[PDB]
Amino acid sequence: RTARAGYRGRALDYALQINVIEDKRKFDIMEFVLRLVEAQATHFQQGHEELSRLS
Amino acid sequence: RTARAGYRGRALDYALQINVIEDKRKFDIMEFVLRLVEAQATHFQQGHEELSRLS
Repeated sequence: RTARAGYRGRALDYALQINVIEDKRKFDIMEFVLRLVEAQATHFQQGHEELSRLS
Repeated sequence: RTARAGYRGRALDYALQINVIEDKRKFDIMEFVLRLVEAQATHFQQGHEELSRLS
């Protein structure tokens, strides 16, 4: 009885974290890419202002 | 009279040729630096040109 009830409470905590990992693997990697593309892009924006005057 | 004359003749050629390299040294290396920042201007502009699509 107590073994079965506890396996089931432990099951609820594994399940819920399996949903947390699934969104964490999406959002941490999506934010990473978007931060990198965003910060690369500004360096060209600012760059070209100056280097087109240098052209 | 041979030695002295033709040494004056040899001295003039040295004079001509040093006089060419003083003007020449500055231009060629300026040209080299021209071609350096040219390729940079050309690289930031290709990357600046699609910046709107990325944004």
